Amino acid sequence: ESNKKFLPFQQFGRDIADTTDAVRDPQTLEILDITPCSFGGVSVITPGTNTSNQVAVLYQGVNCTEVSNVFQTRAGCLIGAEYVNNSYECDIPIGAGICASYQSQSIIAYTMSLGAENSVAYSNNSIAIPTNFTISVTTEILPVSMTKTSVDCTMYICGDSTECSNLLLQYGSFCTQLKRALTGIAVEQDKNTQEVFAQVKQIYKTPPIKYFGGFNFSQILPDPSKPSKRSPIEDLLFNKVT
Amino acid sequence: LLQYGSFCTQLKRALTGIAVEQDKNTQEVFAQVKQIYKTPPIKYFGGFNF
Amino acid sequence: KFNGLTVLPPLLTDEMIAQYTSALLAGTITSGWTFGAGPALQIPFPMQMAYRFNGIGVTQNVLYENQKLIANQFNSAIGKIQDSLSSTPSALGKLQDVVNHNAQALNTLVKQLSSKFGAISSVLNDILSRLDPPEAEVQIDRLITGRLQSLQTYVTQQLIRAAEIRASANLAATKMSECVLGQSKRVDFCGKGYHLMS
Amino acid sequence: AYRFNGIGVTQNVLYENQKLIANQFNSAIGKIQDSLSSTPSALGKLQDVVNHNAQALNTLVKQLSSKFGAISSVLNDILSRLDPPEAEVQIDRLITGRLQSLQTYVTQQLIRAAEIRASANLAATKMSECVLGQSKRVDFCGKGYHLMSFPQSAPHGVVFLHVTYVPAQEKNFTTAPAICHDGKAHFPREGVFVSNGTHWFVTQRNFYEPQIITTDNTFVSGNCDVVIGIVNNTVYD
Ligand SMILES: *[C@@H]1O[C@H](CO)[C@@H](O[C@@H]2O[C@H](CO)[C@@H](O)[C@H](O)[C@H]2NC(C)=O)[C@H](O)[C@H]1NC(C)=O
Ligand SMILES: *[C@@H]1O[C@H](CO)[C@@H](O[C@@H]2O[C@H](CO)[C@@H](O)[C@H](O)[C@H]2NC(C)=O)[C@H](O)[C@H]1NC(C)=O
Ligand SMILES: *[C@@H]1O[C@H](CO)[C@@H](O[C@@H]2O[C@H](CO)[C@@H](O)[C@H](O)[C@H]2NC(C)=O)[C@H](O)[C@H]1NC(C)=O
Ligand SMILES: *[C@@H]1O[C@H](CO)[C@@H](O)[C@H](O)[C@H]1NC(C)=O
Ligand SMILES: *[C@@H]1O[C@H](CO)[C@@H](O)[C@H](O)[C@H]1NC(C)=O
Ligand SMILES: *[C@@H]1O[C@H](CO)[C@@H](O)[C@H](O)[C@H]1NC(C)=O
Ligand SMILES: *[C@@H]1O[C@H](CO)[C@@H](O)[C@H](O)[C@H]1NC(C)=O
Ligand SMILES: *[C@@H]1O[C@H](CO)[C@@H](O)[C@H](O)[C@H]1NC(C)=O
Ligand SMILES: *[C@@H]1O[C@H](CO)[C@@H](O)[C@H](O)[C@H]1NC(C)=O
Repeated sequence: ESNKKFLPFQQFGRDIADTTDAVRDPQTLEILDITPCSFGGVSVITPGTNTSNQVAVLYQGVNCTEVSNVFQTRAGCLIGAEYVNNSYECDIPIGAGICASYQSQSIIAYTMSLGAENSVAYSNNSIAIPTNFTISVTTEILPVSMTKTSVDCTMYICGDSTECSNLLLQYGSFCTQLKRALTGIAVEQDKNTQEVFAQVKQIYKTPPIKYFGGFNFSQILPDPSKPSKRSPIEDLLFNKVT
Repeated sequence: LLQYGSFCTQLKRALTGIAVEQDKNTQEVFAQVKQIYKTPPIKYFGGFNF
Repeated sequence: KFNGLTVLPPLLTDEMIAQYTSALLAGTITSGWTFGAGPALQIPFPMQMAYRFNGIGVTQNVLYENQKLIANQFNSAIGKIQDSLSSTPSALGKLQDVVNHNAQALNTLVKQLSSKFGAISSVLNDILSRLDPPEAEVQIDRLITGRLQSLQTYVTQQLIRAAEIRASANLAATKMSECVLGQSKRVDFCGKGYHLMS
Repeated sequence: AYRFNGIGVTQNVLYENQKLIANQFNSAIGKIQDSLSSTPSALGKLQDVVNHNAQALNTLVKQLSSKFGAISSVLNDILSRLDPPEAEVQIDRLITGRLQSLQTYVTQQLIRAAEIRASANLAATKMSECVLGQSKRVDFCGKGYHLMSFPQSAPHGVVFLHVTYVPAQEKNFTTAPAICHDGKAHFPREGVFVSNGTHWFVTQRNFYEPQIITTDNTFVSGNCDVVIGIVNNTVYD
């Protein structure tokens, strides 16, 4: 039923988006508001295939009434996951601070935990001083370059046919900009590599005798035995990436 | 529309990647430490007011 | 709106971020810079203030003989911040431009559905119920070709904006790592003057 | 020793603990390999690029066999079956579709190149600062107090091994801002005053090594009235 004060000379009704949301009765004198039928998106939450075969279903942006019991979250309706009381690290993110995990074994939804609580004592005249150290080594991985490609418009858009090539001339020069952009990218890749790696003006050589005060650098220096002359870590990195 | 090619899956993929990156940005910025420190119950930091 | 478009909620709520900020504040208040490179070590606040004063080239007796004056100046400077933020109308303009642009793009995308692009009508049902299939194919093809370009343009604009947002996020993360977790010597990186705290 | 002196630790700390530091470094270098060996997700960034490229190319090829609102996706059949004056429409439709696909691919590659370049610039800056020198910026070259770094190569990328220093085994102590003696105040030159309960010493701020208090380690600079919390104790001359 209509709630707005319809002016007694109009028939239809529209909104900011210009969509019909009011129709005058053809047989009586009344206006009816039209609302779209409920719809939403469906998401599937599953662990690895070779660990189980159960799943959970999330209906996005809808209440559970419009559809291991049901559950209502700020992101929508969850079916197939059992709510718990604890809090762990997030395993499969779902929505506003709600995660799901696999743990008999079932699928449990919970609230993620930020971290372990701590409270350092503070006072007006106290200090803490360390008495020992630890040497730590960590890794950082960064991409530097990309694959360099080139294309041919005539061979791609048309095959060996000549009618297609003749008709292609009516489109102007829409096939010379592409080559320019691809060539620019290809040159930029080499520029990136040269900027990153070419930092030394001379090639240095390590002394044949390797005794650096007790330190051992054998795992990072090049290995003469291998034909490629690469360190074991470099060889492992090259083998790991396909 | 079915016979217009795969012009729609590659539209969903970009938006999904954008959403994932947007969710990763806040974790990169704020989640630096992994311990939740708490202030002492009595607040007197040498006269400074916080 | 809401005829094919959905807005997803962020993974982190508005309270977890506040908890993270409170943890950072407590760590930098009760431990100095030591909590960002190992176990947190306690230290009185005036002593770490003396350390920070020594870090910029001023001896400790300057602070230790001027504690109350510095505390009063800090208190007044902190107090003026709320009035400075409230009085200035367009202070948080950068955080509002994001919302404005994200609303404008969606509004334009929604409004684009009322364009004929060349056809008898811009409504599928009328075309289907008015004409024969041989012409309905042409009309539907025209409408599809009209809408696909709008979708592609929206996607491209979103990607271009996301790149800049990511760059800003990286800058903010670097600033949090450098200015907050420790002192800085880079000029004008953290404020105008000789950096003390953040 | 020079690198140790660059973070606030004296040289005698290293010179009297050479074997322990060398053993720790060797153990870490030996253990680093298994971290890369397992958890293959670690080299995600170096892999996605490859995957992405392949995916893109595949899609483009798979876009060739599409009607694009025509009778057939093969030029020869369109030419033979329909007379040339009408086949122009179908040929034009196919041309437009393929041109659109090529433009989309080119734009996507152009967008990706900028992010790749930004990553390369960051890597170049890291190589300039962490490797060829010592860095004071927090959390830039590792996690902790930076000592050194080592580069390695990888398919379409670089790997940095950061060697840093981390304190451990802390202990509690009582401190005073200054020391009163003969009506004069004394402040530490570098370090901090610490009391074990009965006596008073002056130490560094990153390694417990107490020393007796002497006018060599302190400067007077003032009187014994302004400072708050000053305690009084004798000073050896
Ligand atoms: C500082 O830490 C080192 C390393 O943990 C300690 O050296 C260890 O001492 C124990 C006790 O005999 C040995 O079992 C270990 O083998 C030693 N580690 C190494 C790598 O050799 C050292 O004792 C600690 N010093 C202080 C003062 O706490
Ligand atoms: C430096 O480290 C390497 C790597 O561990 C040492 O090489 C090891 O030598 C022992 C001695 O026979 C072998 O049992 C190991 O298998 C070797 N390791 C590897 C990975 O092959 C090398 O000996 C160390 N340098 C010194 C001077 O001891
Ligand atoms: C820190 O500053 C706040 C803000 O001025 C102080 O809170 C004020 O306290 C006085 C005295 O009780 C009240 O009259 C004000 O109304 C308070 N301000 C507000 C905004 O509530 C607080 O007392 C200060 N801290 C200390 C230790 O004095
Ligand atoms: C439950 O669904 C109805 C739809 O009929 C909706 O109006 C209501 O807001 C939903 N409940 C909650 C708590 O959101
Ligand atoms: C915790 O458990 C109680 C039952 O003891 C339940 O009522 C409550 O909803 C649970 N809270 C959470 C957050 O799971
Ligand atoms: C430390 O000294 C200050 C100085 O008055 C005092 O306010 C505070 O309560 C003291 N700390 C404790 C734990 O008593
Ligand atoms: C220092 O004292 C606090 C409380 O007084 C205690 O929790 C902490 O463990 C002490 N530190 C050490 C190294 O024992
Ligand atoms: C404190 O240091 C003094 C200095 O000689 C020493 O005599 C005393 O035994 C020490 N006490 C403790 C508990 O370490
Ligand atoms: C030494 O300090 C104490 C306070 O701890 C004070 O009572 C005493 O008067 C001081 N000594 C002299 C000679 O003033």
